[PDB]
Amino acid sequence: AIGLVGKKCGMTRVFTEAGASIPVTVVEISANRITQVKNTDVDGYQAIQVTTGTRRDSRVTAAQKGHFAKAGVAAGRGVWEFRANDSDLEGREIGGEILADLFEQGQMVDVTGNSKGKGFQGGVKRHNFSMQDATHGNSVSHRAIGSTGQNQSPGKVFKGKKMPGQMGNKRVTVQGLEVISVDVEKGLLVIKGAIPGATGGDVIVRPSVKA
Amino acid sequence: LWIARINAGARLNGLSYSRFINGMKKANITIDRRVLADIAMHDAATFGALVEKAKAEL
Amino acid sequence: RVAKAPVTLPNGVSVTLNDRQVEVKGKNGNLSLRLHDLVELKQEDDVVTLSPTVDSKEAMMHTGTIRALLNNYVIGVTEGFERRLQLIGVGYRAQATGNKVTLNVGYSHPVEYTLPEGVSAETPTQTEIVLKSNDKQQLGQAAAKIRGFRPPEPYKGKGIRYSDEHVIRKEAKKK
Amino acid sequence: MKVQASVKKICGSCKVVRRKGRVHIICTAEPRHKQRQG
Amino acid sequence: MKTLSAKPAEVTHDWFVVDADGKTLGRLATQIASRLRGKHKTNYTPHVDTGDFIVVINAEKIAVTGKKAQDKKYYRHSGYPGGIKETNFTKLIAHKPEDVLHKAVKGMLPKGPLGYAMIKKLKLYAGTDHPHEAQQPKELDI
RNA sequence: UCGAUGUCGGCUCAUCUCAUCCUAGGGCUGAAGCAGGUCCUAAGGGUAUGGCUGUUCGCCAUUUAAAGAGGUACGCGAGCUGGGUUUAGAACGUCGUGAGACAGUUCGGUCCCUAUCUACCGUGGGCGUUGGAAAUUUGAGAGGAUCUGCUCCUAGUACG
RNA sequence: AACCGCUGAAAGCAUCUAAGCGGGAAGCCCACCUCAAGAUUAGAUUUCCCUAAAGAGCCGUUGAAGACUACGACGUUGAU
Repeated sequence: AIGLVGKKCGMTRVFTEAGASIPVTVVEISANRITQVKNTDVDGYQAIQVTTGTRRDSRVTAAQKGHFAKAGVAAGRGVWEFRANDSDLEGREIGGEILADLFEQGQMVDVTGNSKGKGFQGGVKRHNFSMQDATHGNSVSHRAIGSTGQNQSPGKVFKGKKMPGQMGNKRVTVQGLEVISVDVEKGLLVIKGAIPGATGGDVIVRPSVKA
Repeated sequence: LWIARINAGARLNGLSYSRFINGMKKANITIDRRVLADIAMHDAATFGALVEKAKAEL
Repeated sequence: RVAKAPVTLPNGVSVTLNDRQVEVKGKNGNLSLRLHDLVELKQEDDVVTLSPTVDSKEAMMHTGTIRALLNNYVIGVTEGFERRLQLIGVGYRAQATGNKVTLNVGYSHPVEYTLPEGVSAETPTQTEIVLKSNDKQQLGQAAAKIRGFRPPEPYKGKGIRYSDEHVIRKEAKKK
Repeated sequence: MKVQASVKKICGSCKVVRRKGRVHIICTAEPRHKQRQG
Repeated sequence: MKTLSAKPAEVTHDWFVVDADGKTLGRLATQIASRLRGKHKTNYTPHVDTGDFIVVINAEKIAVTGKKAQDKKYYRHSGYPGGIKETNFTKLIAHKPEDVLHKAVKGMLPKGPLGYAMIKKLKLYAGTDHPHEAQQPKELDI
């Protein structure tokens, strides 16, 4: 259940011989360098910590530089953890490499990403509220929230009431996407589907939990 | 407050408040609860002696 | 009555109570049960007597069931228990192979049932199941579980029935 | 079954049985005589 | 002569161990609550915490009478509409076994800042071991 | 409550109950099968669009697995509407000598408030977390989500 | 849960129940997704640093980040 961190490069299509277009997105996959192995004895849980990408030394702090030098890996742009188990931690030792061959063609994966940020949005866009009458005497409440509760009883707005607020720029997982192709030498993962975020954003690809 | 402190002092010596006060009234001891609580708090051996008198009266 | 009845042990059986755990041994095998803490077990010459500890209705009721279970254990570790099932229906057939039985009753799939440890099935013919067990409770549970896959039906009698069970017969199209 | 406030025997094959504090009528002869109190 | 208070700096809190194995929940909780409040001390003053530190082991082996294991219900509200959750005594003791005795004692303590202070001294552990051998708690049957 | 607690209906947005409309599990059946009926369990989700009328309702058309019954100031006008009712104009029928009147009708007829506090939706600042710091995290707990048709096949078999 | 049991006494029988052992629902608790240590019980792990350090911020160039913020990137050892 360990995965890998990549970069969304954008979407294209893959044509099949039968003449079907498959919408795909391409994930750039620099090698995921193992910076730490966590275990039941020392940490209480089993996980693999990896770094990917690159960071310049002026932007790597002394604490992080010591943490990377302990593993013997070059500092990446970020550090990510993957919940593992005894079978997952089999041959994964500190300083090792995770390449795109962790995934095979045709296999289901889950992709987690940071959604595209819409900023402050009203109920109509954020919660699919119905608009109110464009005409017919409606005064100034075309995109208004409408009623927010009841009368004297309960005399409050309930928690979790759908309202305006920030929308997007959140962690989103799309489940059950298919791996279309894998290229370790090119560092390239082609996945059927949409994959949260904008191109350039960090994405996490993990073997699917539904399967 | 005095009754609470007297109850604690008597239970340290093996008696409850409602038996200790009865034992005092049977022994004809007129010490008030304010003074008894003061003795229980600040003089444990004297309060032990008072408990002994009450317990001999029962 | 039941509790006062003494359990008569044949020459092979040997019940050995040890700290609220009666172990009955015999030729057929070994069975065990927990002695309720309201019951005393006393063993005499080829006879076991159950008694209530403190005389009360509750203790009497509990020693009655201890006595019944012990008697079942003795008779099943000396002779065993046997239940029989019949499969009424044209395409209904059962096949016992080892500790598992495969029933083809009426479904789009055969039903495979694995017997509990303690019960053993065999099919002389293909519409009769014979279960033999060391104890009555597990024999009955296995029989009831096999029967529950396709219980007898009133309109034609089809299904898995016991050997000595009478099935109520309803009439289709009574006007 | 019949779930009612009044459960009694409707024939000589009916039986009154209590389980879990609840009164049942179980009949070996007539399955529509099966009753539960409630 | 005046009635004096216990002067928090002069109070000492002693450490005791209670084995909860097979004891009645409420009857043990009353004694723990009294000890935590400091009612057994003759310097007891209601605004001062004069209680002891109670360490409780075998907290999962506390007993309830009747059918209370299956029938005593613990509710909570989450703050969201319809958000009333219910657990059982048996399931609570399976899930977070120290919660049962913690709840019993918390209901029996004063409901204020000094009550919050004095329940801090309750140390509950499911199982036979506790980590406070450095405090040398003495065994207290209660 | 009259030194003012804005009516009906719609719109928007709800929230709870279960006496359950669908879906789920059951007993009985005057349950052959398919369909049902009745009752028990069950509130997780789901539970139409139109024509008419201000309607709520109701009738009807066409669907749907179903088109639930209710509570929430007959939920919701400091969120919207303003068609009905309930000002001042006018007319008809009716009553009254008349001024006028009518849970009779008819045509027309100003809907304010920049949100302090609680609540709620988001998003920050402070301090704390037994020296400080850069990261990675466990999860006590909380929320979301929970629907369902049809076709094929088993099999035109079981049943008739 | 309803419901259906197995064995079984009270109550020589019977009996799902009193002891004991089963089956069983879109419901409950997990499992999935998101948040989550102000969980003041404030948890854990790895590194770094302590005669102003390790770092953080101000400032600047900014961003599919954004009301302001915050968050992300970069500042000549540089493609912000």
